[PDB]
Amino acid sequence: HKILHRLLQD
Amino acid sequence: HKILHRLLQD
Amino acid sequence: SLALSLTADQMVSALLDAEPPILYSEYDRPFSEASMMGLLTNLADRELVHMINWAKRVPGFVDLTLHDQVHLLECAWLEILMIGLVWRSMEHPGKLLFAPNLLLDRNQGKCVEGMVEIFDMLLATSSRFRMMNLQGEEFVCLKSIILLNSGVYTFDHIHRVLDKITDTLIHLMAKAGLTLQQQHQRLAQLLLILSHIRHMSNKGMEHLYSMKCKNVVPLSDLLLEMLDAHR
Amino acid sequence: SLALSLTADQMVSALLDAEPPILYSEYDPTRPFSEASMMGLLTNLADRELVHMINWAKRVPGFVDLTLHDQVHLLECAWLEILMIGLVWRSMEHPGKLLFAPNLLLDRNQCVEGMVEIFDMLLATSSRFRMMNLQGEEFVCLKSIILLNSGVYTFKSLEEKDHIHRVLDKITDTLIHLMAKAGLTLQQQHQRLAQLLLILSHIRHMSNKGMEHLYSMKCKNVVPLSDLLLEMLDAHR
Ligand SMILES: C[C@]12CC[C@@H]3c4ccc(O)cc4CC[C@H]3[C@@H]1C/C(=C\c1ccccc1)C2=O
Ligand SMILES: C[C@]12CC[C@@H]3c4ccc(O)cc4CC[C@H]3[C@@H]1C/C(=C\c1ccccc1)C2=O
Repeated sequence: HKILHRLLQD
Repeated sequence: HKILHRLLQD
Repeated sequence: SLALSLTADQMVSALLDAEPPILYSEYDRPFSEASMMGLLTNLADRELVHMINWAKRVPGFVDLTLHDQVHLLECAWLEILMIGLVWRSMEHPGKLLFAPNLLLDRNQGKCVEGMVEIFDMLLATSSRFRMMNLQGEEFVCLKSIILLNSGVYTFDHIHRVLDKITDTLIHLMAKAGLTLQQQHQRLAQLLLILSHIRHMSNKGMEHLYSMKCKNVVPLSDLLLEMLDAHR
Repeated sequence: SLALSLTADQMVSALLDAEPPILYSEYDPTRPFSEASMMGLLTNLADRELVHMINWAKRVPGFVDLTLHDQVHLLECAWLEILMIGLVWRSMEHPGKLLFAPNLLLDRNQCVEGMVEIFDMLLATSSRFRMMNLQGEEFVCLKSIILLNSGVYTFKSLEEKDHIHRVLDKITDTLIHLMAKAGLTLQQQHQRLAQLLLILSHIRHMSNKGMEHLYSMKCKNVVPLSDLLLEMLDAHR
């Protein structure tokens, strides 16, 4: 959900 | 001036 | 400067002797949350007086200009209170021993807005010390380090004294029987905890300001002047 | 669970290989300076560095072994600290100056409001590193320490906490390994080790003040803040 979350998830 | 000054000198 | 000529044992003994006393809170139930802020601030104010006499007994601190002493104490006084609180809360898991007659838990934090978070952090630091089995001799070194270090990059003798205390900390671990590897690891662990105590102190000053701006909780002029120094 | 199996040298090379690049600002010596524009330059730079930091974090040994939720928390606590230590590291050979970017080098005659105290504090940290003659190998260790340490005590099955501490210990070993390799005596190694970690307290302190000013900048709604920056900022409140 968070941008940091998505980037980390990528 | 400063309470701290007095306490440090005492 | 006499400080640098001290042996490690001499450093420890001088620091243990300088230990301020454990003060008591006012007596008499559930806490109002201006009742509680009153008790705490009153306790912090009386402790500050003893802290200033402890500080003068920390080897090398007297060798400083009055203005440099003022700066270090103004910078570190909340950190120093906190590590004291954390220290005497060790043997009381889940509890913060502000005073022998003032033992609080996380629950009682909710009384004050944004007090639960520091309670948790303080409690976290305490258990961390507990699981590290922090010795009183290591504690007095850590508290001295805070006093000299926290305000130092906001100004050379001090660094020489800081090394001295580092020497003492390592000396204390070698005597406790720790291997070489375990010695620098434990040193590192302890000093990293100081970053968090710094963090807790900064969050602490924030709430003190907004508590002052509300003028509901009585603050002593001394406390106010210490608070002003961070602004 | 690789991180604990790395030799000290492999730790260093791994960290050195993961080093993010030095980005450029959009500073124009043509365009007249203003508090607003200059701050927009710094927050723009910071935003772009953040993207590299996130991908650099994933290459820090042990970090990927953490839950996604823990990774998020650690970066939210440490990002500005990591920007700040990166800043003072590349500013070392510029006494009195802060190298935000190769084309943005500030002497802190900048001026802008409320930021004086830090340029001074960042400069003090930078000069401090210079006097200690900090090495790049020691630097990347410090940076990794900040990533893992800054968020550890605000993070219950707890062995993620233990694993992180195990990694931190491993990095401590790597720092000593380097200092011994540089010819330092045992006493000297411990002292240098302590000196380095104590500076992290000041970096923590600088970062705390950092978040404070960032909040005010947001509420004053003049200097543009990116969506990622605003989300990190919300994390700290
Ligand atoms: C400053 C403080 C009140 C005094 C507390 C205290 C008193 C005596 C002592 O020996 C130790 C301490 C440590 C904590 C001090 C309180 C911190 C605080 C507010 C606060 C709120 C949120 C987060 C952090 C601090 C406070 O308001
Ligand atoms: C956050 C910051 C702007 C961005 C700065 C930055 C940018 C890139 C980079 O690589 C490093 C840094 C580090 C400093 C950052 C500035 C800190 C700040 C305000 C401020 C004001 C007073 C005290 C501390 C921080 C700021 O407003």
